[PDB]
This record gives sequence, C-alpha cells and structure tokens, in this order.
Amino acid sequence: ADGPYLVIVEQPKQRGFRFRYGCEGPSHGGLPGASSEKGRKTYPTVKICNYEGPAKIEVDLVTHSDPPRAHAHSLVGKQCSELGICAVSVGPKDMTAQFNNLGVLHVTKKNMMGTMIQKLQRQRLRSGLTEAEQRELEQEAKELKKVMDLSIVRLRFSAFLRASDGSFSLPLKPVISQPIHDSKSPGASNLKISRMDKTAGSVRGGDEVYLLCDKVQKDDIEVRFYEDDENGWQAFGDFSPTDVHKQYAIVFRTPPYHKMKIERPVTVFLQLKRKRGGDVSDSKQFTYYPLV
Amino acid sequence: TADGPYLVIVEQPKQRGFRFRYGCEGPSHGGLPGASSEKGRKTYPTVKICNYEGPAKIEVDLVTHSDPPRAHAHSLVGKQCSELGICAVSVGPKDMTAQFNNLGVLHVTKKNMMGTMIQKLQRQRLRSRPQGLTEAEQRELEQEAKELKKVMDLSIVRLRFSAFLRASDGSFSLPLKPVISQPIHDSKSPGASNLKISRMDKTAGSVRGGDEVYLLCDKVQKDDIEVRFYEDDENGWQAFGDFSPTDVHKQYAIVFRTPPYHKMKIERPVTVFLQLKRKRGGDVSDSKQFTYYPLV
DNA sequence: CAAGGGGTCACCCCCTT
DNA sequence: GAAGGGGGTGACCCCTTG
Repeated sequence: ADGPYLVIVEQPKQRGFRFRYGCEGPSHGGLPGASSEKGRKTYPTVKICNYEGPAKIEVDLVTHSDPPRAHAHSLVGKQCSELGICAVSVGPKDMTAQFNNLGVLHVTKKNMMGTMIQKLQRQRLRSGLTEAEQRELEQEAKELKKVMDLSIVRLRFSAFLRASDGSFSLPLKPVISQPIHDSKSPGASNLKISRMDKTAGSVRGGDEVYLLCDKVQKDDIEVRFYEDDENGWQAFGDFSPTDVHKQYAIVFRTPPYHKMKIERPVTVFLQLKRKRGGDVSDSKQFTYYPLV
Repeated sequence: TADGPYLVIVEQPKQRGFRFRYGCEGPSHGGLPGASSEKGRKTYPTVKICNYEGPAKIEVDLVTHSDPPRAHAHSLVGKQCSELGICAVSVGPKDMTAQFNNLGVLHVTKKNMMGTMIQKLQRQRLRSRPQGLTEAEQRELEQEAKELKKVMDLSIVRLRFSAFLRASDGSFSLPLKPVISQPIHDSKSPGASNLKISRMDKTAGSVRGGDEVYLLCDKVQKDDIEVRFYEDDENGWQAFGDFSPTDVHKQYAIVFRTPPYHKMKIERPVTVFLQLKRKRGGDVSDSKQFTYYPLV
C-alpha cells in the first residue's frame, strides 16, 4: 500500500532458456516470460505502481543466493550497456516495461575471476575509493567463485523516478525475479512424455509399456502412478536403469491398482518424476480394466 | 600362401567398439581387445610368424585407413611401447605367436597434430640421413604433413605388424613383409555407428499390416533411415515400415506401422526378418524375426 | 590401481522464418 | 540474409566396480 513500488507483471521462464558464450554470437533470441508459447510471445514485464510519470527501470543479473549479490554472467541486448545492465524508460501514460531482447552471457571458469573484479570495482566507486584497498575487495570473489551457481540466475529490477533536473536519481525498492535455470544444464529441462505404446492395462499390473521421453537421467528417473482425487494412493513402474535406452525411452511394467475388486474401469495419471529433482513431467492418463 | 617366411594376424582387433584416449584422460583406461572377445572370454590382437622357428621381434604401429599405408597421427601407449608409438614383442623358438593385451590408442589434439606428425616423419627418414638433415627436406617434410593433416581420418586407424628375424650377429635385422589389420573405428567418433535393434514392443501382427511398433535402436538419422521387412531365401520379397521422420524419436526410437504381407489368405503364420537400412548407404541392423498371422 | 563408463565445458555449426 | 532457435563436435573431467 503506502508509497510507490515495483512489481513483476510477468516472471521470466524458470526452465528452457539457454545461456550463451561470447563465441556463439550476440543474437540467439531473448529470454521469454513464463507464459511464452506459439506466436503469442511474452517477455519479462514489470510495472511501477502508486506513481505515474517519467522513470527508468534497469535490470541486472544476481545470484540464486537470497542475499542478492551481482552475478558473474552479464545481460546482453539492444537496450543494454557493456556492464551487463539493461535499462528501459516508462512514459507518464505507461508505467509497464517489457524486456524482449534479454540474453544471458555465460562466462568461462577461466574468465570468471577477472571479469568478476571489474563488476566488483563498482562498489569501490560509491564509497574515489582509492585502488589501495583492492585486496580487501578481492577475497569475496575468490570465495564467491566456489559457491556461485552458474546454472541459475535471477533478475533484479531497479526502478528510478526522474527529479525535475539532476533527473532519475530517486530510487524505488528493488524487486527480485524467480530463478532462471540454464536449459543446457542437466536437470534444467522440462520432463516431457512424448508418446507411450500403452494407455491401458489390467488391475493386476505387470503390463509392459514403452515410454518415449525427452532427456532423462538414468537412475534419477522414476514413473509415478497417482490419483489426485482418491486419497493420494500412488505406486510406481518397475524397471532397472538398463531399461533406460539412450536417455530417451523407458521400458517398464505397470504397478497393480490399489483396488482390485474393480467392476468398472478407473482412469489414473502417470508421470515421470526425478528422484532428487522432485519435479514431475506433464502427466498422461492411464486406464485399468477389472479381472475377467 | 607365399613359400618363404611370413606373418599372419591370428586374431584381428575389434573393428567397432574401442575408445581412443587423450593425453589428459589417463594411460590405463583399457586395452584394445580382439574380434572374438566378450565380458567372459577376453581376447587380444594376436599374430604368428609362419614357416620359421627361432628368435624374432614383432613390432606394431598405427597407420592410416588409406590403402597406401602411411604413419598415423595417433600413437600406441602400452607397457610394451616406445614414445614414438611403437610396441615390440619378442618370440623365442618355441612360441612364434605374439599377443598384445595392453594396447591403447592415444588421440592427438588437432593443435598438437601437425607438430606431432612431423616427428614421426623425421623419425622415419632420419636413418637414411643419420648425421643431419637439410632445410630443403625440413620444409619438404612439413609439406608432406600439411597434405596428410587435410585427409587423415582420426576416427579410424589400422595396426601394422612388422616382424624381424635375428641373424647370427645378434641384430633382429632380417625383415618380413608387414601385415595390416582390419580398420579400427573410434567408439567415440562422430556418427555412422553399427545399427542395433535393442528391442521392439511387438513381434507379431496381421498380414494386413498397419500394426504400430515401437522399436528402440542406436543412433539413427531421421530421413536417411528405413525399416526393411524381407524374406531372404524366398526370392527377396521385401516391404517397408510406415513412418514419417517426425516418428523417429530423438534418433533412438522409431514408431512405425507394419507393411502388408505380400500374400494374404494364408492359413499358417509366416515368420520374416526386419532390419534397419541407411538407404543413403547400404548398412543393416542385426535382423529380428517378425510373425504375420492369418486374417480373423 | 585398472578397466570401463559417463558427463561437462566451451565452441562450432545446423536447421528454420 | 540475419534473427531465433537447436543440435553436434572436440578435448577434458570424472564415477563406478573390482
């Protein structure tokens, strides 16, 4: 309520965006919003609230860590500087800003240390801070380099409202986005079930199903058969990691249905679920016919 | 065979399966096995000297896939070898057979390659000019390299076994003809692996066809692959499985429909073979049996 | 260790509109 | 033709089992 503030209208896509190295190019596509699909494209959006008037909103990459420190990666795009800082303006009509050419520069573990000290030199600006105390600033990097996840970043939106003259000096409280997992990292993809040869079985179980999927980790996968409504009953499909073919298929058997006194058939859901990730695949329906 | 004394490969190297290793990876990662080997019976590349009993030294070096055999960029690293990549064994008058059981293949870096290449060259024609060489052949030798670095397949090597019979002197200086092995494809080399049918969800059907089969395979390129249903002895009746490139899942499965049998209104089930075939090329999977049943 | 496997980092190219 | 995706390739780095 009380005061002007910033809000993320549309969060960045948590999974599916690929980070890029310097060599790959400058133009490989922008980080979409969480509702991007089809030709209906969306981008990360924020708006200023409890204020109408000229403002500039900036964006920078910060860590997964809850105390937000600046990330080793940079943002590149049409709006952006070389510092990794993307900035947009909002006119007095429209206080909402879309960021539509946002890209994530992936630093090399070689490059990391050097490139980090340049971004760090900024907080030496705030407090003609004599280069004498560079050694004080450094060890932060040296240990930030061991604890810092390069598979995950978050966006930090910092809004500023224009003064009459000596403009855009008045700051709003900053707003941190949801985490953004590099798509090119291992458990960073969406589990998708592409196709399966069977969508029905006997209440008995032990019908063999060939399931086609996108990349799945050999022993980090399982096959959950669950009922949302009926008292959380669940079971699993039984297979050895040998039955994971080339990380794109699973041959398994069905688990028996909890109630085998079935008279009429019962539709169920089955999904893929990482054993440590926790995150499931988009679920598919499976039907169970009674003993005859 | 040719009457005078000669060398024979008793057991060839594994053609498809063996992984080449970089300098970094480590020096004991496995030995190049033989074409007979399995998890239980392990066998290693073996050769024998024939039409001669006595002391002899057999050496082995990597040469190109190219029929004119030139020295390969890769080296052999082993409990038996030189730094130059040349492994030697001695065979006394009783035993004229040499097994090589710790043979491994050093993969050179494309940055290392050209320099490393000219060492094996100087080392070859340094024995004909044993005091020094000429700037003329230095630059000439580089030229021979440059042209070999253009055309040398690093995914394939062959072994070149060269025997020597020891004279009265004490010198193993009497040379036999060299014998070149069948080619050795890097397991971890791009593309063109042996096609394998891992398993299939259906092994039967109807004469009609149009029965949906999920086939699990090793890496296949969507457009350039097919699924051949043939009767090998019966005048080559053949058909194909029915699928779009969209139906080839992540290059490691194929969902297809079975082709109709050539002759309907049979009364007894006809068992046939099906295989994968790079139609661009001519390659084929280990065939699998498929049964066709009578109508209703 | 040795004997086999994976995955990974960067970079490099390949499709499509 | 670049934009906007996606896949593949070398060199390297690891991890189980004994």
